[PDB]
Amino acid sequence: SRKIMVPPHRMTPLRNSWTKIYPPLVEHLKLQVRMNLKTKSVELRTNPKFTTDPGALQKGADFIKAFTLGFDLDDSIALLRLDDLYIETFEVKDVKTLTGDHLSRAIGRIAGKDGKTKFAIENATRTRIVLADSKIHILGGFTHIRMARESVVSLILGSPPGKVYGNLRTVASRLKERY
Amino acid sequence: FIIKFNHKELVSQKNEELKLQINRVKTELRSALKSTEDDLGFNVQGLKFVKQQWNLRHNYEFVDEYDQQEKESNSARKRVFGTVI
Amino acid sequence: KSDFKFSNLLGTVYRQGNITFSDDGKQLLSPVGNRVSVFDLINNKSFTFEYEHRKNIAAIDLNKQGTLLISIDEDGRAILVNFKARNVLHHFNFKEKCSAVKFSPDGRLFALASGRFLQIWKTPDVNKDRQFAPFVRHRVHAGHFQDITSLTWSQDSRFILTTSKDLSAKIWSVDSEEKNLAATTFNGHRDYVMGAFFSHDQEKIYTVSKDGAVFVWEFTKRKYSWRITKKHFFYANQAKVKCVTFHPATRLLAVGFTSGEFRLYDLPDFTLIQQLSMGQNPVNTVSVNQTGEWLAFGSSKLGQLLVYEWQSESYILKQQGHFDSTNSLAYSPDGSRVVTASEDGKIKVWDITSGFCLATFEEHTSSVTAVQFAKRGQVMFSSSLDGTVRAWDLIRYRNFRTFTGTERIQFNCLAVDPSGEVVCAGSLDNFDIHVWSVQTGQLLDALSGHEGPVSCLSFSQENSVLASASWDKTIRIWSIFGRSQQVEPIEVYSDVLALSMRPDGKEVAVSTLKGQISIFNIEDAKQVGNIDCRKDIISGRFNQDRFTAKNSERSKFFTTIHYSFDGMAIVAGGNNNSICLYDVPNEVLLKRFIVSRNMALNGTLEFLNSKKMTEAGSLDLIDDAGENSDLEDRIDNSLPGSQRGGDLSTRKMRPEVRVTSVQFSPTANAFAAASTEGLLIYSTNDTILFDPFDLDVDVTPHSTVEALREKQFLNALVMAFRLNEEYLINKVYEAIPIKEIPLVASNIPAIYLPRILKFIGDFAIESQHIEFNLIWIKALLSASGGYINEHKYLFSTAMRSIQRFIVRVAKEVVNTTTDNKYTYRFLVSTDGSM
Amino acid sequence: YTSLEQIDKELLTLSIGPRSKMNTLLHLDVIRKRSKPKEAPKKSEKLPFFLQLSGEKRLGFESHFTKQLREGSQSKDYSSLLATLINFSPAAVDLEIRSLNSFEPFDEIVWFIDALTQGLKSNKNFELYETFMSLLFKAHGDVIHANNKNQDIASALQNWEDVHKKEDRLDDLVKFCMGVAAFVTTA
Amino acid sequence: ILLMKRCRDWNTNAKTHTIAQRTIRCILMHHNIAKLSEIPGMVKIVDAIIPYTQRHFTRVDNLVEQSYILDYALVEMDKLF
Amino acid sequence: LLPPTDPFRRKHEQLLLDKLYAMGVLTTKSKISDLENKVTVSAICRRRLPVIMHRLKMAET
Amino acid sequence: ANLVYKLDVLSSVHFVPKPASTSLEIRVETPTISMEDAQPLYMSNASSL
Repeated sequence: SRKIMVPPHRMTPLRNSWTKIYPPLVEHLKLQVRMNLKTKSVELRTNPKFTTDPGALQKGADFIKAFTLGFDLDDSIALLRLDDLYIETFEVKDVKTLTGDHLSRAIGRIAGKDGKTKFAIENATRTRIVLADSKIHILGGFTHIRMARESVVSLILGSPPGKVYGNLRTVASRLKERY
Repeated sequence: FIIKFNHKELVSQKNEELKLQINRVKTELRSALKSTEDDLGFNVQGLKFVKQQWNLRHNYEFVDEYDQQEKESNSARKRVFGTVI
Repeated sequence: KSDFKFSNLLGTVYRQGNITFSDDGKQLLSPVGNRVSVFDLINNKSFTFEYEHRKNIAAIDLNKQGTLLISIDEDGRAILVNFKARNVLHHFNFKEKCSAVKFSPDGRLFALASGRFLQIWKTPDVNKDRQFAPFVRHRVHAGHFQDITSLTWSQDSRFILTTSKDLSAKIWSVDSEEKNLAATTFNGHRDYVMGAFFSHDQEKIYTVSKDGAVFVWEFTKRKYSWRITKKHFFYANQAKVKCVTFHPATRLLAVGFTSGEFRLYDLPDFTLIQQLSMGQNPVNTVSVNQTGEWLAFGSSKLGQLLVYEWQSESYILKQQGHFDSTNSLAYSPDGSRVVTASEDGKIKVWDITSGFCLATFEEHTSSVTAVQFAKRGQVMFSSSLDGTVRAWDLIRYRNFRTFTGTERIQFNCLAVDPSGEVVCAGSLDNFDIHVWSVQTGQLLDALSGHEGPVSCLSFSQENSVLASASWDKTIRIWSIFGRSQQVEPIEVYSDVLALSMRPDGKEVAVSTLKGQISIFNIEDAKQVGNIDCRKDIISGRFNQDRFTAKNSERSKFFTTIHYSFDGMAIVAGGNNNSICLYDVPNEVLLKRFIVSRNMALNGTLEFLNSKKMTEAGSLDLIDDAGENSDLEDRIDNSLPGSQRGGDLSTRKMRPEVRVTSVQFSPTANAFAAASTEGLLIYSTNDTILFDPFDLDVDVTPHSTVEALREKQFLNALVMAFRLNEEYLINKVYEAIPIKEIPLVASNIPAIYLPRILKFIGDFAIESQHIEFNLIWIKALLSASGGYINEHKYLFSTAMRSIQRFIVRVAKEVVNTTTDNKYTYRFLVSTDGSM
Repeated sequence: YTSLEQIDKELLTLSIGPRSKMNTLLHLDVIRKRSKPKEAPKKSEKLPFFLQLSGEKRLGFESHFTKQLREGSQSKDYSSLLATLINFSPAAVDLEIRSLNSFEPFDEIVWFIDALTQGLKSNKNFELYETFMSLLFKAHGDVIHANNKNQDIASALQNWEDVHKKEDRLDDLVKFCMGVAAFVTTA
Repeated sequence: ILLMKRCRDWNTNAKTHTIAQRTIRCILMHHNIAKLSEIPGMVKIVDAIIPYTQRHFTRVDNLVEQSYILDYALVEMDKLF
Repeated sequence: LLPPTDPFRRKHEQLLLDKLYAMGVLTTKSKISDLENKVTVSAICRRRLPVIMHRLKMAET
Repeated sequence: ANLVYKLDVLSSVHFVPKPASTSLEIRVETPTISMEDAQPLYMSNASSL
């Protein structure tokens, strides 16, 4: 009985995959939903013959929110197999700073060498970071989201590059090793 | 070394003055040694901080772990010694 | 004093067979060539089982409750072990050769792959008493055409699948009614199938073969039954798979190639996660953790074991023992580190508590033949056949100097002055005792005067003179310090070897070739006692022998002697199958130890079996390498004269049993003997023995606790030493207050002082009470330190253990106390920022 | 006879467990760097990203330690916190200490320091509790040196030193005990 | 900074280390300290100093251990008398 | 095939000649052409134990 | 190299070694904790150099 409104940041990308991801979720979960592009929002509800999971409407809404927020179909496939996964859409002005020239320098600091720092922080800390100009939709495990959250508040607050690059090395070891 | 070697006579001779003199000299030598050991241990821990602060500030670190540990081995100190095979 | 028992087999971490984990990730069980070794990788403590198999261990499986252990010999001599009781429950004899043992995850019944049959037996209850016939077989399944080489239970407890030496692999239901559900035969592999596994669900079965083929079997249509969905190939051109394992929850294969590489695979996709390599050894055994993140990998021909977490690209332990090669031994002054020599040139600092080597030293090309310690264990020396004697550090792990001869002669033994100034070594070839300085690497002189090789040397710890054992039948005393330069010969009956000297430094223990052990006095050159030794020696008749074990003159002597540090006992070990522990002033042996029980070794038996000699040739001397199915072990590169060579494939025989270097532990009433089987450690640390001292009718354990009620503290503690029970001593020791400690310790009698110092040094090593134990150490040493100085050699084992305790575990707490305090002083009083 | 956990409250007893747990907590980085293989192992780089999470079988997202640390400041008790601090894995502890989420307000630094003041006052697990601020000064040593002289952080650190001021008794005990043990055994 | 270059020279031996360790502590206590936090550029040179001090820390702490022999001498004499 | 006045050669076969002399298989230090000609299995089997008995005359045959 | 090995293992490896040598080595200033096999324990803490 939920409704997810797709924004303009994934409009035609969802239009190309209008039936590419629709047939997979209908096969696995069978949620009653249609491409109601008149209001630019899709309402998903439990079907009368396939309501065997109360969380299937919640899990499909998270994958619909993943496609709306910009996560790819590989993450949406991981959103289907989300027995241990979590998504937190922490945007800007949570760790608030100046929205003018300092935010542009923070955007350069988050990207690094044209997205190299964001790709390194995503790969080493084992997370998918959908970093917009202001929104950061991080997807991963409970320790992975926490390590993603602690790393992004480190760079906005001020730390040297050798401190954080040393830090993403050793937090990569601490979650990969469990005993 | 004197008190270590002459220990049996120095302990088994009863004198209140010897009890007072060693009490003055053990408490003062320990306090003088602790004074010059507090300065040494402060300089060890204080300047290890100065090293590791620079090693995160000025040093541009590297994500690639096996390539970083190869680069540190090339950037470490090396010395040549004469050997016999 | 004489209740020694086997407690730890240091070294030889893995030899052959099936390594396994516990149900938890704590314990790692590895098949050593006699017995099961139980290490623990979380709580760093090792343990080797005291029971002995008859030959090499084939397979090992532990119950999922961690209570029953089954270790099965290569001829099927099954031995149950109550795992927590650490004793033997039953001795079964499976008639054929068994290859794989696996309990059900339920643990009620276990399956055995012996011969071409699968045997399913019900496990006996542990809490039931030791019955005569505890094993009851459920069924036997014979539906196979060659030997079964692998076994894998289900994630449930009702399906068992076996892969055989024949190309097929069959699933057998352990329930009679479910025979129609699982009876199909999977085949189609081109080569030796050596593993099949159920998936995480019961539906899929992945079968792995020798040729590199992985087959995925799925129950579907083209009714319909068990097609092949997809095949996968490793594409190893000449590397063949040796064994596999598969944790289903993490869907990880871990394959073992004979070239040395091992690969990790995710099964529905067949992607290579990580591929690493050990070396040139075949990966003989692969096992997985129950949680599926620890992988135990092991190779046989170098005897190494490698536990590697697959997730983080980093090992946990990469250890490597060496069979047959430990030429010499040297304890550390603290009784926690034992180093050893090797035929490879490796000098490996093993650890007592966990049976793994700390550091390795490979800078000797030739075989290292004698290893000794000097100057509080920080420096250490080693002699090799390379023509050099090399010093080492244990702080920076490097050589200081490589002393050499004038022409690089060989070396037999090494000795050092207790002060780190002079090193000396003896030779087979030149037979002059060369001496070097520690500081200047040049040799000072050649102390000569012997006919034939100087066998053993040792410096006196007090008088600082050296004694030379030589094949001249003469013991030479050299006073080389301070204008003396005098030579004193003490000639003996026969070819004397393996000298040793008391920590008092006034006696010389020697071992003649005639068998007898003589004891002299250094200052007064007369003989002050000999002990006969020829009768209590087990000289094992070899399989290539052509004489009885009675007149077998091969190993009826001793080639290793070391005194006790108390100066009261001598351990004699030799080429024989025996280790003897003689008492010095009482002339008689205490008890005799059998080092190993293995017909895999040569001299384990005085009486060989009469069903092995045919009308021509012994049956076990028949070269049976050609019947093997492979190529690399069929290749024989055995040289004719490879007696104690450089490898074991060159031997052409089986290795002979011998012990070659024994030293007492300086701390904890133990002695370690370097054996063919590795490094045996016999210890008395269990202390389950009723040893009294001047008992009486009234004194009881009830009188101990009652004396603690009425607070008669010294009457409680001293009369607790009357029973000398460790829990009785521990009861009174932890209950008395701090303020009554110095009054109690000042009036403890002189008889019980070696007992309390032995107790405090033993107990405080693993005990959380640093502050309480060091209060007792302060009060004892400051109220009775004169007596310990007056009798140093009575207390030298206990006094070393106490200063071991303050250095090894109590000093680095003080180091972290000082380091935290100094960095707090800097961070709170100095500069700010910006 | 099972040993007591502590003889009396004025003793300084260690933690129940392996004695090398303090060794792994000091040198966690160097042990893994030795235990890494000599070369980088080969990988098929088409792996799933969340294969570790594919195990086949602000307030609400904060960790259980962080919630207990926040509740520890509310109830002024940290013995519930220190129980989980002991039992955590060394790799988990170094993850825990280096990520305390206390950069701008320095609150969880103050709560964790006040947690270890209560830990040293209880006098159990003293070997572990000393290594925990050794890891604190390794991780956020630059952080508290930057904001030194602040009256809240310096109050928490000086309250730890007044607890730590009576921890030189084992230092005086050790420096006495082996000096006698060296002198008696070598005479 | 030039004093710190001369301070490294005095720390090399084992007689003048008391002056060398006091001068470094003078930099971090007796001087203007927050100014000395500000200035970079010498930090390579200061890193070559420290393992000489750890030798002199371990030697001095061993001399503290040899100073407790008098504590044994005073206690045993008091116990005997 | 190496040049005759090669310093790597100049060290090498004299090291091998002393190895075989200490082995006992060849009993001449002068020639080096003996290391291809006089190196023989009969030269290497007379250094076995039972032949060396007969050279020391300790056995009858 | 393999002839010398095949000679010594034929010789009951009591063996007359090389005359002399003089070579050159290098030593990287690694921590001494990482100059051994993989292990949960160690004994050294200072630098190699």
